[PDB]
Amino acid sequence: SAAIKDLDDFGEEELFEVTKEEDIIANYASVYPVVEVERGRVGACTDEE
Amino acid sequence: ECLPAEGHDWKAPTKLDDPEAVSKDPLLTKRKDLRDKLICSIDPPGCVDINDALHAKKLPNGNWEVGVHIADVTHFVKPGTALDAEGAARGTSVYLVDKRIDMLPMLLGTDLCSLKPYVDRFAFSVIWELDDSANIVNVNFMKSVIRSREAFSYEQAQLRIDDKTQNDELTMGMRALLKLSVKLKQKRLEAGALNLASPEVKVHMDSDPNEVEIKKLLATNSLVEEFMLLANISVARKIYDAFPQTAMLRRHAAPPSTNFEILNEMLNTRKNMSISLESSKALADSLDRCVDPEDPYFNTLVRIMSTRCMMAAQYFYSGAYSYPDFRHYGLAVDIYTHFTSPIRRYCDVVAHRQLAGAIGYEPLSLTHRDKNKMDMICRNINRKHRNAQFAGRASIEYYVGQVMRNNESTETGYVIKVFNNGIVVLVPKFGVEGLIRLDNLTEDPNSAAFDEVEYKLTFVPTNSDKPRDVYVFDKVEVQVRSVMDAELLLK
Amino acid sequence: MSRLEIYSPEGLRLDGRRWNELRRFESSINTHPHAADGSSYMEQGNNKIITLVKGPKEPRLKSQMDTSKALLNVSVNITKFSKFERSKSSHKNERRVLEIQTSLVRMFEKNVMLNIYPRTVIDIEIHVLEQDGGIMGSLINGITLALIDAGISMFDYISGISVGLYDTTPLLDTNSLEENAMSTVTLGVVGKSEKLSLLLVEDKIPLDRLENVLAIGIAGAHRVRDLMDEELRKHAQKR
Amino acid sequence: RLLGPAAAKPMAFSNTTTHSEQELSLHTGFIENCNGSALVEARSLGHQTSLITAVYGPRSIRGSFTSQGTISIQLKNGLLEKYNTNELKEVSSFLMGIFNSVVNLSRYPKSGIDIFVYLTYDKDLTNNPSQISSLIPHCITSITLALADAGIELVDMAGAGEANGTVVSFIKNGEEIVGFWKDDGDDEDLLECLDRCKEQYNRYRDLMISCLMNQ
Amino acid sequence: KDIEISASESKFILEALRQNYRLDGRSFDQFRDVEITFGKEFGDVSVKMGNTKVHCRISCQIAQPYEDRPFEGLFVISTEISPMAGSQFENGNITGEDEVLCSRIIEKSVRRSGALDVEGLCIVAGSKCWAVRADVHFLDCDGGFIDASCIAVMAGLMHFKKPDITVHGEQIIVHPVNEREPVPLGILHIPICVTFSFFNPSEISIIDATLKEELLRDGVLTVTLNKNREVVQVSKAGGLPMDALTLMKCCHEAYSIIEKITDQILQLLKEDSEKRNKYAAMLTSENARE
Amino acid sequence: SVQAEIGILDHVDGSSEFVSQDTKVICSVTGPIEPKARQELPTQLALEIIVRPAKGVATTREKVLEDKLRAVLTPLITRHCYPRQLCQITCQILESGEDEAEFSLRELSCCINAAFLALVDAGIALNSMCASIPIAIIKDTSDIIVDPTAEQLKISLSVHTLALEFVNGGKVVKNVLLLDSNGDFNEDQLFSLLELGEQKCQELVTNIRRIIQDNISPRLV
RNA sequence: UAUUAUUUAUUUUAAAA
RNA sequence: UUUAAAA
Repeated sequence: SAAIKDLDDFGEEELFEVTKEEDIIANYASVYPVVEVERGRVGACTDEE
Repeated sequence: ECLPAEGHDWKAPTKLDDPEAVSKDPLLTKRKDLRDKLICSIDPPGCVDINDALHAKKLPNGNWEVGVHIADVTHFVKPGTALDAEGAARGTSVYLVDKRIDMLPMLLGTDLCSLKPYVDRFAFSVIWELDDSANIVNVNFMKSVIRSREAFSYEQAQLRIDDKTQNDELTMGMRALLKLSVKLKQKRLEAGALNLASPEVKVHMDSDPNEVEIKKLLATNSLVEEFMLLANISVARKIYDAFPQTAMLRRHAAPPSTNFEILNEMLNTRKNMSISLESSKALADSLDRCVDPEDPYFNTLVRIMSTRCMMAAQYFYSGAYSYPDFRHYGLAVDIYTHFTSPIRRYCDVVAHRQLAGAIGYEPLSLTHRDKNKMDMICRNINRKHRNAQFAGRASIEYYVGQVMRNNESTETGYVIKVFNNGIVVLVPKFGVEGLIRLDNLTEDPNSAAFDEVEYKLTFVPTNSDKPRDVYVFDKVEVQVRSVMDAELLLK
Repeated sequence: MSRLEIYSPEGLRLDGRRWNELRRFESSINTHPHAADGSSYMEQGNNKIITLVKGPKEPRLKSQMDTSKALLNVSVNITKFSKFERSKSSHKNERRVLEIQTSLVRMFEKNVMLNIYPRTVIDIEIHVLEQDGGIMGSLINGITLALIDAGISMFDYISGISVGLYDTTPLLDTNSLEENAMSTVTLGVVGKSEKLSLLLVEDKIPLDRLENVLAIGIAGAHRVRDLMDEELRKHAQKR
Repeated sequence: RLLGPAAAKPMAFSNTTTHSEQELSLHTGFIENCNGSALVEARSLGHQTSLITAVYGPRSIRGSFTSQGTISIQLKNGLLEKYNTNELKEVSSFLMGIFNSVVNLSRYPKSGIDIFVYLTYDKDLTNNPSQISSLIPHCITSITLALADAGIELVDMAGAGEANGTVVSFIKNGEEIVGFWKDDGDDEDLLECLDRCKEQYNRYRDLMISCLMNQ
Repeated sequence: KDIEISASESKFILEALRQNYRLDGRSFDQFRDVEITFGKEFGDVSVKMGNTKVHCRISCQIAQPYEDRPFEGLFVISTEISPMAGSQFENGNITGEDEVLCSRIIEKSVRRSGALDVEGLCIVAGSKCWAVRADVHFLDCDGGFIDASCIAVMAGLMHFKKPDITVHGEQIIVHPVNEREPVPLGILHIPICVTFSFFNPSEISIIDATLKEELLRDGVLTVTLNKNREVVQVSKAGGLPMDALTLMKCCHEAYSIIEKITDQILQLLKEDSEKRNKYAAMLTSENARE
Repeated sequence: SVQAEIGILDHVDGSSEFVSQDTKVICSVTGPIEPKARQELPTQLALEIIVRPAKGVATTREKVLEDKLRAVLTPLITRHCYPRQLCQITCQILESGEDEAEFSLRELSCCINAAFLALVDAGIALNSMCASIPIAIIKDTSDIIVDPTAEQLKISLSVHTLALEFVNGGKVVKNVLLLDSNGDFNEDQLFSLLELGEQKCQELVTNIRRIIQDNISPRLV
């Protein structure tokens, strides 16, 4: 919890609410996929993967 | 982007009914043009942040029209903005020796909000009506426009009042404020108010520091003080009448007998005196009867030592305490708040917004009706209040320490507490405390003896063969030496 | 160990030596006759280094063939057990090895007559079994002695020595504890001359103090050349 | 992105919160990228195994002048029961030592054969706590299927079986051994290991020809 | 895929050196005129000295300290070279000799030699610390790669600012850069690299060789000093063998260069600070009394 | 308004620098040069597209940025008149001008404009001209905006990158090279911004034509 | 068939008449 | 966990 609410200060909290800009996509997460297209080759990850 | 775009060019409108003026500020119609009042300012010499300004005019029916005028800071510092948040976090302005930390930018505190003379300035006026006994007949609160005629200092105001070749309307108004302040202070001391002393000194700069100067008091210092007290009392009653759940007030708890326990044991078994604890008036009257015939300063010493035994004043909102808990022990008033300093203190900023809601000037912000937010605000400004006091006492104590090593001399002082291996000496010349360890006090600390009941420490002084007994409340003489490879000794 | 005296007023260091005394220097030649053309087991103090020279030989692939000189490849293998704590392989630790290997190749490619051996390659395989400070200087001594064993023609000796500067006192052949407490300079002196083929300063040293450190550095390196030279005399006369 | 946050830890399941016959299924020819495909599945007791094998060959090696062919077998983890990469390559070298004695190498000069085995699912349903020995026989049968589907000459069929960590691969109806693998196990036992694996080898030797002659 | 130097071009440049002539018109001890340009965000610096152009980019993030030093912050640097600075560079060649040596020298100068205050980068000992990263982009290669890169990194670190942190008991809150203004890093001393190029027809040494002079070079020496008369780092390996007298002459000549370059970075930072703080005279909180 | 320069780098055939809002991209082009064995094309020109981030190493994010930038420049180059040759197009992102962890359209759009200008400075045979702009729509008031700021991206429902192909004096839109859209939108919003984008790219090439002409004309005779 | 050869050249004896 | 006033 790295929120300024835990400082228990009204001044710093009001300054945070005024200066904070909206970030719509910040409230969403995503998956970390690992693609493995078997094409009969060896080596590192293909540009396709 | 919160400050006014005009900057230094911001001016108060000459016609409050101007259509262009009211189009930008619709609340201008609810403002009382008081620029015909001969208002003056009394602040320390070389002051750029003027919060208060007084005026006095004799009504035709024998009474006086006394009115204090406070900077209309809440006209520029609006809630919900970064300017309000920056001032709420700072809580107050810290006043060190060399530097000074402001709560608000200098555009407001020095130019636009400060009640500068010869310029039209917005203000929050509190108009009274006093008789020949300094009794309030009726009080009225209003936002106004003023133009200060003069901006005297304390020394300049004391001269013009005592001057005999000036008898204009403004000068005669300053005569009435002096005769009304002594009558307000008279009934306050009879109500049980205290009279404590504070070692408040200020050093001068060009190196940089050279010497320390004790600040003398003037009759004008009490002139402004009694009306600043009267202004806060009237506003406290007003803002509590309108918002009894979230009124920004200040209280002072009664001191427990535990605080004055050790102090009375010292005065009884060394000076044969005591301090009454029945009521606040009994405590104040006992300090007046607590004086030494040989040391006129000893009376002020007891008043200083009893100040450390006093409870700490507290900011609070009215919804968290019953009305009998609003009592202020030190001022002996039923209810009190801070209002006459919105440039310095943030508590006064909340008082201005609440006072503007009682008059109907503008609706009170919802944040000042929230018990949760008001409780947090009160804790913060309380913490920032003590920190601002501890910062000033430490800056005066450090910058006077540079005067100890860079200016060797001998100064007289009084001891305030004795230990088994050290003495604490208070010096009125500098208003600071000094610890003298036993190792730096004698050549043989093993042959010393400490008597806890009589508060004395017997030791063989350095460069001396006769033992000296040092009791508490002794008028000793200390020196200053530089042993580094700053220090105070005992002459 | 613990809090120690680096250079006592009695002129004694933490390991007993003095300001101009080297660690014990035990070198060996022809230690791997059936695995390389040149072998040198370098034991300088607690440092234990195995240097193997394989060449000059035909390159495995013609992609690394020079028609006018030989190619010099130096491979430094720092074992996991060279220190007290068994170090785990770090991605950052690989960069420091490449800098050492390149500094060694550029150092000996100028002193080894590569023109005499055209269309060939000279592989230098190094294994550090234990390190205790001054490892860079000891790596140089192992390469010089291993190249001589392989009969590779060189212009002169290349002596490696490490010098530390503590306050105002320079110290020869710094060990691990001394490197952790002072600045260290490694030198590559060519033979009995005062010419440097390598100069690595990896810590801050005052400019007015660097002149004297180099003088005592090239001097102590001449002593290292003598210790290496004498080992070749004894190994040649007894065989 | 990939890998994800470094501060995250994998899920931990606690063991204290709430509480003859070896089935086989064979298929071949279903990957268009390679020449010969295979899919073997086996589910006995609380251990289910399902792996896929693909054969890409023979591939003409440019500039090569070898007399016989070169076999390249590579095991690759799938999605469940991940083994360490060192042990996978150990089984790969063991498998290459088997098919180099089975695949007609002299019939492929200047060319190589690349094998790809994907341990896509190795389920294990034991109640409460080398595990790779139970998959070596299933991998040998999968490669022989994909090698036969790829038109590659194989001197006789090759199969194997497990006998408490003991894996033995037979040839010529069990007349000659082509591979030996044994982890953990006990002592003295050897005659019963070669017997239990040989009967399991004949069970796989004819079942591979079943799906290879149909479809 | 390499640069071809004709025999006549090699002979002309060397003979010109024997006659105290450089094609660009500088002296043998003359450093190229450096030009520092700052971007919008903090830690964005572009260095131009001659036709050589390099661009640096500083960043930081919370990271785990080394268990050997739980009270120090980390410092990362990458000096990969793209084909943009010249088609002789292969993209993805991270282990090249130029890339490794450039990173190691700036790493020793900044991190090891105490130029960056790594102890000030400590948030929570043994758990939380700042990992200041320096990305170097080789835009145009006309020699002096590590010399320009060291000026870019040192200018970026002094221009970079990290988010603010408040200590509240056992809690630690990172203020967003939109609320509170970021805090600058701690820069003890300013190391500047100077590379010497040696030739032999009695040897000739030139300061900050161009790309053409760099290819005809017989030996290279890199020194790193600060205005405090301290030798931050020295790197010399192979080439023409030199003695202590020639080195000390290189160090004394380099000190005259690094001292002037140091004053320029300090001046160009002051000018950039005032450009982006126009209304800073009104926002001052700590002010003098009267 | 956008800023752009040409011929800034020395040791390459053609260079450029494109700036939009706060996004800065320096691109360099070298070709035709000798290709590698794994790069040569028997009949046409081979391209080597490289984009490098402003911070950190090149991740998989820049790999899809290369693949999109490649799909735009490939039909824009007359590859067949350079058989068995190579062209190295390298884009260096100086400042991202956007949140790298969330958006990458402002950098893709600038790399397209920087690569096209660098291809002009290099002298590669181009079939036509090109312009690229970023497009976004705001959540509260679903308004289409062209070249959105970094703050507007964090308050947008969908982001778009439009790359067009211009012929004949920069008036005829020959084709739509790239239209990359991510977020929330329907068929009506697509053609609404596509029509709006076609006239904002149309004034971009008109300004790009002026930029490159002010630089190439003093060079020639 | 080394006074022979390697084509984006792995040749490492091209000298004499 | 130093009363009050002006800074």
